[PDB]
Parts: sequence; structure tokens; C-alpha cells
Amino acid sequence: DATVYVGGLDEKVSEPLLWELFLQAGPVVNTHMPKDRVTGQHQGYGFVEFLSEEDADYAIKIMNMIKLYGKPIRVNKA
Amino acid sequence: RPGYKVTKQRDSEMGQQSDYPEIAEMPRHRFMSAYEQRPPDRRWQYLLMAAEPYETIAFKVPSREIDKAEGKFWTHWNRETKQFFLQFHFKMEKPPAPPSL
Amino acid sequence: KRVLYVGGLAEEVDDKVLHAAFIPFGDITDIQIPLDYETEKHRGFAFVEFELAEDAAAAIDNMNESELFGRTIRVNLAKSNPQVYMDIKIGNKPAGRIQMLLRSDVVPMTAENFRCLCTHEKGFGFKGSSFHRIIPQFMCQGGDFTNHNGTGGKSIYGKKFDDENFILKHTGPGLLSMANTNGSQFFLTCDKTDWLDGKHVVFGEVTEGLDVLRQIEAQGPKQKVIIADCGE
Amino acid sequence: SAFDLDVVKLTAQFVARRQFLTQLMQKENYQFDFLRPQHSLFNYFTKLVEQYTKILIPPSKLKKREVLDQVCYRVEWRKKEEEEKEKERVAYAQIDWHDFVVVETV
Amino acid sequence: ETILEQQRRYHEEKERLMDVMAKEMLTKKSTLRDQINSDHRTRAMQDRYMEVSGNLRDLYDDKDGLRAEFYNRLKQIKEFHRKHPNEICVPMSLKARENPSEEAQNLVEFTDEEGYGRYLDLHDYINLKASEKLDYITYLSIFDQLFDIPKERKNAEYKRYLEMLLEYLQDYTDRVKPLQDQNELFFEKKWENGTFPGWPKETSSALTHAGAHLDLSAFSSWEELASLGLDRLKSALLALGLGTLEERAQRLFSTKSLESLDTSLFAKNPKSKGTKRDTERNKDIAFLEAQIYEYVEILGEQRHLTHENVQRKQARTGEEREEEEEEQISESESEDEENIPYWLYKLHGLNINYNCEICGNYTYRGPKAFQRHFAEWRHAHGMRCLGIPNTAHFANVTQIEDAVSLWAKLKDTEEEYEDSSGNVVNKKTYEDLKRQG
Repeated sequence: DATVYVGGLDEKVSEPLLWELFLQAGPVVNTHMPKDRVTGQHQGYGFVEFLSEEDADYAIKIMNMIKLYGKPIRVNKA
Repeated sequence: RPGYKVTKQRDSEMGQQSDYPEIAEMPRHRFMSAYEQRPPDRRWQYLLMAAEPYETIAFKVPSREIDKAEGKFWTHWNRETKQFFLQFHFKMEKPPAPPSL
Repeated sequence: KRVLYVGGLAEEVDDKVLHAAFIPFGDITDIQIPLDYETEKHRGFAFVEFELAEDAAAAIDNMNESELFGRTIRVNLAKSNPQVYMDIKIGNKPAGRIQMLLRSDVVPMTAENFRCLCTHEKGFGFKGSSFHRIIPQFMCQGGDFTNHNGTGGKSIYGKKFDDENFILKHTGPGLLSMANTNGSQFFLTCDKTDWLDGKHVVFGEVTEGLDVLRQIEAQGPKQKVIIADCGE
Repeated sequence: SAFDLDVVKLTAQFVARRQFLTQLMQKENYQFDFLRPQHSLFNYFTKLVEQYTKILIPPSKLKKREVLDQVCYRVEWRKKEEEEKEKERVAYAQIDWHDFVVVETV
Repeated sequence: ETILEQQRRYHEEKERLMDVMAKEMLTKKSTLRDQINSDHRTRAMQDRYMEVSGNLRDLYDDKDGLRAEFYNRLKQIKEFHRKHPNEICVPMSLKARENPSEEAQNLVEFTDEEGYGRYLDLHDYINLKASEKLDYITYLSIFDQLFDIPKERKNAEYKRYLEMLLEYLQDYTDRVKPLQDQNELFFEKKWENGTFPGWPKETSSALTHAGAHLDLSAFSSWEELASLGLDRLKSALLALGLGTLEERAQRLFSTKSLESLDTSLFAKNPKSKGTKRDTERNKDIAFLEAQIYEYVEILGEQRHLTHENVQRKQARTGEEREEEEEEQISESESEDEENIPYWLYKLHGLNINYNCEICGNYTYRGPKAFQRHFAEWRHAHGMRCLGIPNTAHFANVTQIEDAVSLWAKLKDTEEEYEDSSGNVVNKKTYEDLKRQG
């Protein structure tokens, strides 16, 4: 479970408000939030690696309460 | 009272010979308000009947209510599509005749 | 399936007339008649709730298109295991009624909680609350009648109650399941959501008004979705 | 629930052989409140008694291949439909109800 | 004890069992069908279902999925029927109490375990759905009844008997297939065209062992049929019929191994000292021979099936035979119900052998990595679940032992009684003397 997939975001969000955002729950050890080079903008889906698995299963339970730019945030195991 | 009955006939194995169980298993009816059309005049309902290949068909219903019954059967719940379809339609699939009343 | 819509009511018809006209079919629990306070008269229709769904059914069959006070009336469904309803308003517009069957046979404590929250018989409930989280092809979540954002709600038993069992699975759209630590928050599924099996308690199903649930889903919220009325 | 069970089954034992209980009720207690068809448990009561009534039937030995045959016959004694219905709902929801081409009116 | 209650519980349990084996027969009709078919060829009278039903695996309208499991459930139903027979047996063999029922009124116990523990005791072990076997027969294992070469009744392993046979004929001119050809002999051939002389010792012994095997195999592969019924049937056929062998030329044969002109001399020969001697010495063997005969007849389909198998395997190659064996094996041991920077790593200090003792005596290839182990999910799980709380304090030592004493290293007022001696007296103690005072 150490990693999660996160959908439905707005590009003003970046890797930092994800950092800050999910460490509110529990620390994101490895952050991945693609920067698209071609048009220089984000599609808004994320992958998160944690310290171990327990962090991330609690993360499955609590985790999908985040709302990025008035809008819904997908978090599921991976 | 008084009710309406329609008898719609379909192809005689003429073109339906070219059968991959894709919704092949009945015609559907719905009551549409003329308030929306591809918008000149309106104000009456239509008893539209549709089947995949063939073209849609409509029948104007000026009377506010006819044959609108009251608990015909004894409340059995297989909604199919809606109360209208199960309540008052028959699909002779062997002969390809759709009756509606 | 206990609530009926009754239209075509003459001005002289009131709650007393309705009680007398429908009681021959069975005991009645409630009669509501919307009023226009500027005129002090009703708007020509009402909702009659029977104790038993079977009686409501017999009434529809014998009273639809019957005569009351000289004119023809219209009677139909407005929208052992309890059946409850929610009337939904989207933006400023009524959307219709969702009717739900609660599986008291499988999850009695969970079903009873939701039932009471529909009737308000314990002093609080769903009326006027919102569907605050709506995700297309997934689910419509509501029941947070205290905080309106997914952090609140309360059960009839206290803040929280146990997961009774996970017998009922998330097999398709139109199922009722508890959000969660059960309180009052719940969701209506919009597809098979089997990844939630064993995590959320499923406790009921939509019996009428799947189309109204689809209208809620269409807002997944872009516009406010409110439980304008509810009951049993 | 052992108490309730025991009293139900006992009053059921005597009731199986119906005057002793109707006398007990008038002689004695909110204990036998299940005697009235109002009290839910009453139903299960009607079961137990019947069962005991049955034991009185062949008070004769049972000398029952046959057992197998029987279980087969008991065995002998919806999904697809649901599926088809689903299909119908999908298609009905997915066709143009605005492709009108009417002929007459009634 | 009121017998009414006991007899009641008995009839109820019987009902429960019937319902169980009926549910089984329902999910997979084959269970009955299979059984019944065999029964058909043992007790000719038996009425059997419409062929269509058998094939489509249906009982009424619904065709059920085709299913080791069939046999399993058949043995389970076997033990069920045993229970039933027992209960049926024992079964064949007011205010006073209601007052004593008042005993021990004050118990806070929920009691929902009489019909539920039974219904459950006999229904289709695991948490939810892993093992088809009921709690009743949770330790039932077919592999302890069938060998791998028998494949739960598919084949019967006769290679072993081919060995013993070679040992019996004192040569090697006999091949597995020629041995099976010999077995085929078994209503008159096995008697009038014997492989060996039927008065030979080695031979009679062999025949005994083989017969026993075939019989046990028979009843093993068809649990559902009443074994005692079959046994008695055969025995009565043996006694009542077996001058059963008659020839229009030689007359009547006797299993004395001689014929007889007419029935008359045949009867007056059954009292003679010769026949007395023989029937008194070779009785068990004759009877065993006969059993081998009739049981092999009842298993003709299995005999053929195996002979076929033999020829197949025989005509295989190496790889083929190997893969086939693999298949038989899998079928045997399967659940009855399915669910570059070289100097860089030295410089950075990695790929160097190291071990953490507290974690599964785990191995770590780098010192930076092991230093990162100190803050981890699993490491903290071992600590905290071990009873050693997770904090920096312990972020050094690996061995489980030392941190236990470290955690032991990690983990009183005076209320003045009135006699002026209670200045040594504790708060709670003086409160207790408040309650006493």
C-alpha cells in the first residue's frame, strides 16, 4: 500500500501542497506529481511512497477526504 | 373507459439475416413532450416507439389521459424499463409484432 | 412505496377529507398538503403515507381516476423491511423522489438508524441536509446534517456504532452503504463498487427513482443537492 | 435466552397433550405472555408444539437408498432475467427520443 | 429428562442432515447422478433419471456448473448418512420441571446456538469461502484413501500387482499389458482358462490380495451406495447359485474343478468326502475369486479406462510422460475447491553485508540503509508489538534482548491522621479511614 494514486487536481496545486497536504495525514517520503514538459502543465494525478505499509493503509482509510480546488481527490492503493 | 391499441409490424427476415446477441434479446416505448424538437409549435405528447435498426415512431395524444389505469396487476416488481412498458405492452418476438395498449 | 401522490383536489378537500377517503384501504401515518400562504388554500395536490406498502398499492388501483368532490383525481407512488423516501431538489429545482428499502433483516441496527433519520422521530435527521460529495461513476454521499462536509453527523445511538456485518456487497448502482465508526453519513452507489466490500456496511437499495439518483450523479457538487423532504 | 426457551418448550410440552395452560394462566404471571399471538415468540411456540404434536404421531419405528432418493426429491422440489432487464434499461436510456417521425393521432 | 424433547431434537437433527445432503445434491446433481448410475448396474430395478438431465447436469430447469470434489462431497454425505442412521437407531430405541427452570435467573447470556450450531455444523471450515467441507467433516481427506495413481477413482493402480505377479510366475515373460490381458479373464473364463493352476499356492494368495484390493477400491470409489446391501447381495448369489455353471456337453462344473454328467450325480457329489474336504479347505479362496469376478464386472468402465491409460503413457515420449505425471500430481495435491557502480557502492558504503537481529534476523546491504531502518514501519512494529515503545531512545541497538532491559530502565503523599502518627499515612489510606470514620 506504500504508494497511492491521486486523481482530479488543478495545476496551481504542485508537489509542495501535496507534500504539505498528505503529511497532514502522515509523511510522504517519496512524492511524484508529474510535470508535463510539452505544454508545461499538470494533468493532476499523483503517486505517493511512504515509510512502510501501515502509514498507507490508514492512508486508504482517512486519505480520500482531501478536496483540491473545491474539487474531489482520488486516493487508492498501489 | 376507452383506450388506444397499436399494432406495429417488423421485417420478415429480409435484412436481419446479416445476429451477434447484441441487444438482439424488445422494442421500447416512451411518452415525450413536444416541448423539444429539432422547435416551432408544441403542446402535446407523443407515444414514441423505438427498435435498434428501424426508425422511431410517434403518436400524438391530445387527450390528457386515456387508459391510464389503477393497479392493474398485483404489484409485482420487475421494472424492466418502466411501469408503462411492463404494464401495457406485448412483444410477439416470434412473429415480430409489437402491441401497445 | 408507502407514500402516494394525490392530485386534482377540489378546493373543499382538506386533510380530513383525504383521511376519510383513503382510510378504507388501511391505516395512514401522515397526510401533507402544501399550502399557498398568500391565499391560504392548497395547490391542488397532497401526499398520503400509508402504514403498509400493500395498502398503498390497493389504494392506487382503486382511487386513481376516481371521483372526489365532483372531479377526477390522480393517484400514484410519489417516488418487515422498512421503506423510506427522500425528495431531492437540485439547485432551485425539484428533481423527484428516491424510494429505498432498508435491509432490517440483515443489518437491523443500521437500517433502524437510517429509518429514524428519515422520519426525524428521535429529534434530528436528514431533512434539509445535502449530498456534499458526489463522484460520477462512483457514489453520491450525504447525511452530514451537522457539518455538511463529511466531518459530522450522528447516529440515533450516539456519535458512532459498530459495523454490524458485511453480508451485503457493493454489487451495482442504487445501493445504500454507510460512510465511515458509523454515524449518519451514507452513500448511494452509482456503479459496482466492490473495492469497498468489507469496509463499508451495505444496508439497503433504491426501489424507485434510480433516475433521480442519476440526476444527483450528474452534479458530480456543481449545484447544491438537497433532501427537501424525507420520511417512511 | 435459556429461560425463555425453556418455558416456551415446557408450556409447549404440556400444551401438546391444551387445558393445563388455559388453567395455569388463570391460576397464577407476566411470564407466559407469549401465549397471546401478539407476543412475537408466540409464533415459534406454534412451531414447537406442532413438532411435539408430531412426535405423538408415530409413537412406530422408522426403517428408512431411500434416504438418498428422498434428498434428491427434496432438491427437485432469475439472474438471467435481471441481466436482460439491465440491458433494456441501458438501451432505453441510450436512444434518441428526439428522432420523431409520426404518422397519425388518437 | 422428558423423552419428548429428546425424540424431538432427534427428528430435528435428521431433518437437518437430509436438508444438508439435499442442498448438496442441489448445487451439483452429479453427486446423485454419478452414484445412481452405478447403483443401476448393481440393483437392476433402480429407476434412473432422464439422460438429458444427467448430461446437462440439471435437476429441473437450471443446468448447474460441472465440478476430486464430487468424490469428497460423496464421502462427506457418507458420514452424514452414518450420523443419520445412528440417530434413527437411538430414536427407535410439567410444573415440576418448569419450577426448576427458574434456577439461576441472573445470567447475562445470549443463546442463539441450538439450530444455528447444527445448521452450521452440517453446511457447505474457512473464514468465509475456502474449504467446501463442513465443520462436521473438517478433517476429512481423500488423499488418505486414494493414491495418486488412482486419481480419486479414475484409474486403479495395478502395476504393484503386476510386480507381485512376476514374483508368482517365476519369470519375466509377462508385461503389464499381458497382465491386464490376464485380468480380463475375470463368467467362465477365469474358471476354465486359468492363468495358473487354481490349486497353486502362490496363485491363490495373489488372487486373495488382488480381490481384496479390487473390492476396497470399489466401495472406496462409490461411497454413496450401501456397502452392506451389495455385500449381502453377492453373498446370497454365491450361496444360492454359484451348479450355476452349466454346459450342454460336460454338465455341471464345481468351483473340485470337475464337471458332472447330470444334476443327480452332482448333488450326490456335494456330500462326498472329496467335496467336503475341498469346500472345507478352499472356501475362502473360492469366495474371494468370486468377489474379484463380480467387483471387476461392476468396475468394467474403470478397468477399461486404466488399460487405456497404460497404453497411452506407454506410447509417450520422455517429455510427454513427464508432463502427464506432472498433471496427475497436480490433480492429486490440489484444493477440492478453488478460490555496475562498483566503486560507487563501496564509496557510498552499500552492498556490504550487515544484519539487524530484531527484524527477522534480516540482512541489510548498506550502513546508510540500516541507519534508515531505525525509522521504519516494520521496525517500529517489532518494537511496539514487542512492548518496547517506538521513540528515538532506542534508535541504535539491534538485538531483541538489550532493548528489553533498556525499556525496563524506561518504565506518594502524606495525609496526616489525627493521632499525629499519620504523617506516614497515604492519601488514599486516609480516605479509607474517612469512610471508616
